[PDB]
Amino acid sequence: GEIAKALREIAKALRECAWAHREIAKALRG
Amino acid sequence: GEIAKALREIAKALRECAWAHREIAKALRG
Amino acid sequence: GEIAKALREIAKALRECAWAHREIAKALRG
Amino acid sequence: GEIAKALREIAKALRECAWAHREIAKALRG
Amino acid sequence: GEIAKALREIAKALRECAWAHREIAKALRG
Amino acid sequence: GEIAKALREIAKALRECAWAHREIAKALRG
Amino acid sequence: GEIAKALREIAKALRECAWAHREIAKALRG
Repeated sequence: GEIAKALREIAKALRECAWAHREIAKALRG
Repeated sequence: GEIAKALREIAKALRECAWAHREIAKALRG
Repeated sequence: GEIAKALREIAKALRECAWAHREIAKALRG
Repeated sequence: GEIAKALREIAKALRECAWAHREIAKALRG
Repeated sequence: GEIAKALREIAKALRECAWAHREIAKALRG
Repeated sequence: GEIAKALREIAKALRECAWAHREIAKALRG
Repeated sequence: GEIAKALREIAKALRECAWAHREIAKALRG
């Protein structure tokens, strides 16, 4: 369904956010 | 549908958020 | 519909968040 | 409806988050 | 309804996030 | 219901995020 | 259901976000 697909799109964007936050943690280390 | 379209706009905004967090990581590295 | 409108409000608020995160990146570089 | 009202509460909370992120940007500038 | 109640929990959690982001701004100023 | 339970898991995850942001505010203080 | 499954993906992505924010707090402390 279109609604399920859009919700999966939201999840994908949030996994993208998480990746970026992990990069921030690494940047602060260095 | 209007609900699906709005959910897709939520995902798009979160992709913007992810892009900015990646820029934050870059600013911290540099 | 009221549900669709509310979901669009959520998306707009997240677009505000993204703008603010971009400002944080700009502040860190500057 | 209760669902629409709850979704608007989510948007309002996210607008609060954006406000705080804007404050973080200003704090970093100074 | 259970769905509305859960959405309200989501909004409340985001209000917690906003409070914490405000504390982050305050810590940066101080 | 499965949908309500999933929404409550989203809320719980966001409360975890808030806890982490509170730790960030503390870390900046120290 | 597909909608419930997608909402659970959203929750899991937020749990990834929370882990990363904790790592950010740890990096700032150290």
